[PDB]
Amino acid sequence: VTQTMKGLDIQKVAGTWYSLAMAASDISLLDAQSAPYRVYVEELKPTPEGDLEILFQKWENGECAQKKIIAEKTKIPAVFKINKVLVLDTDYKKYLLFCMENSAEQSLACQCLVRTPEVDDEALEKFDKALKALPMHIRLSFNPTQLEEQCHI
Amino acid sequence: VTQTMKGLDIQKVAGTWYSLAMAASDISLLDAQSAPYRVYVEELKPTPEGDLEILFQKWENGECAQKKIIAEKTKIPAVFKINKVLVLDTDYKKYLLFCMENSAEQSLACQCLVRTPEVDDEALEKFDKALKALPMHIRLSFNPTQLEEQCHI
Ligand SMILES: CCCCOc1ccc(OCCCN2CCOCC2)cc1
Ligand SMILES: CCCCOc1ccc(OCCCN2CCOCC2)cc1
Repeated sequence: VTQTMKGLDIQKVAGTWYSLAMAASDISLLDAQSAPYRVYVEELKPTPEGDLEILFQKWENGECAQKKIIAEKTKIPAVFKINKVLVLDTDYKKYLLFCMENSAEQSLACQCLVRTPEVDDEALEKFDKALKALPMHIRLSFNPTQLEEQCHI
Repeated sequence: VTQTMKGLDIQKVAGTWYSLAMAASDISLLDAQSAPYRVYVEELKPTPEGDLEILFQKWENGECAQKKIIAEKTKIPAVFKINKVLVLDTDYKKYLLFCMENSAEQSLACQCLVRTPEVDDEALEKFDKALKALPMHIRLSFNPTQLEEQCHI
C-alpha cells in the first residue's frame, strides 16, 4: 500500500464510525461472519500520547463480541502497529479509508468508514480508486439497515 | 438489469469458459463455498434449437460437485429461463458478462467469464462498468492458480 494521508491529525478521527465497505487480498479474509478481517469499527479513541484505541465488533463463537485494541503510533503519523494499520485518506467529517497489512504474500484488508449509517457514493468512489492499486479478491458493502445492527446482520 | 448484448449469436459462446469474477446483490449469495450463486462455469453447450446447456461446478456437501442445467431460450436472444439468465456483453473470443436474477427485492448475481485461466484487466473493467448500474454488495475475483482448480480452491 503506497497511499497515506499527508498531514493526518489523529485527534480529529475521534468518535463514531461505520464500516460501510471492506476489501481484502484473499477471499478467506472476509468471506464468513467469522473471517479474521471481518471487523466492524464502532468508535476510535486516540490517546493523548497519540496512540489509537479502537472499539470494534467481531463474530467469534456464533456471537457478536465487542472487542477493544490499541494501535501504537510510529514515526509516520498515518501508520500504527498492532501487523500495521495505515490511514489512506480522511476528511474527518464524513469518511476515513484505512488498510491493515501483515508480513508474509502479505494479507491486506481495507475499509471505507463513514460517520453516519448512509451509503456515501462519493466516499465509495475514493475507496474504489484507492483499491485499484491493490490486489483485492473480495469486496463487501453494507446497507443502512445492516449498519445499525451488531456485526451488520 | 438493463444491459443486454445486441445481436447475441448464442452458437458462438459454445465451449470452455472460466468464472474470473462474480458479484451479487446480497453477501449471503456468494460468501461461502456453498453459497447458492457460488457457481463455477466450465463449458457452454448451446442446443441446435437455441437453448443453452451449462456445465458448472458447485460445492454442496463439503464436495465440488459437477452439475448440468439447461437454460431455455425466450423471445429475447440474450435472455434464458431456468429464474432468468441475461447475457450483457461478449466478444466471443475472450470474455462474456452475464447475470442471473429471480423475482421477489430480487436476488441478482453476475459473472465475468473468460476463455483462458488469465486475469483479463480489460474484461474486469467492462464487468465493473456494467455493475455500477446494479445494487451489488459482494464481489469476488480468482487468480490463475484457482481458475485451474475444481471449485477454484
Ligand atoms: C483509523 C483506522 C481504524 C483501524 O481499525 C481497526 C484496525 C485493526 C483492527 O484489528 C482487529 C484485530 C483482529 N482480531 C479480531 C478478533 O479479535 C482479535 C483481534 C480492527 C480495527
Ligand atoms: C451464458 C451465461 C452462462 C450462465 O451460466 C449459468 C447460469 C445459471 C446457473 O445456475 C446454477 C443453478 C443454481 N443451483 C446450484 C446448485 O445445484 C442446483 C442449481 C449456472 C450457470
